[PDB]
Formats: sequence, structure tokens, C-alpha cells
Amino acid sequence: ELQEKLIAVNRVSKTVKGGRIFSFTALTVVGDGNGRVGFGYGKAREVPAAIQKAMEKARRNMINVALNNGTLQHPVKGVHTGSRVFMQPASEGTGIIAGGAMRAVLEVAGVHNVLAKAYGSTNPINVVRATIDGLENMNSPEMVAAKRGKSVEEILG
Amino acid sequence: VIKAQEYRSQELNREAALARLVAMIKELTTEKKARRPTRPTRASKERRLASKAQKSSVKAMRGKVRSGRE
Repeated sequence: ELQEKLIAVNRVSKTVKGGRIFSFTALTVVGDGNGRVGFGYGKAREVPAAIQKAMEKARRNMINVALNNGTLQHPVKGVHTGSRVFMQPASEGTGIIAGGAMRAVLEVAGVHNVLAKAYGSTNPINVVRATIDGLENMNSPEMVAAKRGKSVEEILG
Repeated sequence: VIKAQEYRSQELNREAALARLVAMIKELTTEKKARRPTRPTRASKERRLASKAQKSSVKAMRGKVRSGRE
């Protein structure tokens, strides 16, 4: 229906003249598990409200993904803000080999079979934006055979 | 053993050798004072404990936050 997996909570500060101001910044990846996926960063002064507010943006910021058989279409890179992420399509058994803050987004986007890696900086927000970048700029044989006026048999061999 | 020949007449040399003997026995029988090794100041001990508490107070709110909701 709608997987809404939290990923991270961080206690940020503001340091106003009287003293510190502790907030909490959630991060939540939501999605159906069939191609619909989005992430909401979300921050507030109390963790319940922060998580809820993050879910709000995650919902209203969904995107589509043209994925095949619950796995990617081709090995794809996802560089974003010094956080490079190399994801790779796998076969029907391998499950989801993804790092932290990437397992969640992949499980919720619905890719069941994948081989991932998180180069560079492994900050949850960056790797999330990076993986979603990758899952967005991905190519599907339909789209490619549409770009190049060609049959799917012609594109795929 | 003293070889006092810095003066001319035996009275001067005898008094001089006795003076060197007195001086050298004085000097080889005075002992240095016993260095009492100090401990750190209580001000420094409390400064240490306060730095400890400050870095701990930071590290407390640092790091991963716990939660009970999903």
C-alpha cells in the first residue's frame, strides 16, 4: 500500500543568546514498492511531529520509477553532493545488498533484487538524494526504443 | 691529601691547608635538601573534572537519538 520507512534522526542545535535550541530532523522514505518513491527530510522540535512532517513532504514529493521485475534495468551511478552511489541489477535471489540509508529507500521503492555500494560520503540525506537521483535518471527498454525510433527487439539486441 | 704550596712560610701553608681541609669536609658533609614532590592543585583537579563533565555533557546530546515511534 504505502511503505513509510524512517531512516535517520539527528539532534540539531541553534545556539541562541540564552542557550542552545535542540531540534530533531527526521528523514523518511515513502513509496508503494512498485516504482513510486519519495523522501521527506522534515524537521521540528519534537520527534513525533518531526517524523510526521517528514512523512508529509515524502508523500507529496513522490516520483515514478520504470523498473523491471522488482530490480533495476542496468547498473547506474547516482552522484550527488560528494556522495557517489553505484547500484547494479541482480538476479531473483540476491535480495537487497545496500548500505545504510540506502536499504530503506530501495526496499520502499520496491526493487527486490539489487547490488549497491556507497562511495564517497555516506551521509544519509546525501545517499538518499543520490539513490533517488539514480532511480530517476534510469532508462527502460521501452523509453530507449522510443527515444531511438526502434523496436524493442532492435534495442535489446 | 692536601698539598698546600700557595704561600711561602710554613705558618701560612699550615693555616691554608687546614682551611682547605675544613672547607672540603664542610662541602663533602653538607647534603642536598630532600625534594618533596608535589601533587596537582585542587584547582586543577576540579578544572579536570569540569572539562570531563563539559565534554560529557556535549557527547550526551551528541550522536544517535533514540525513539519509540516509527
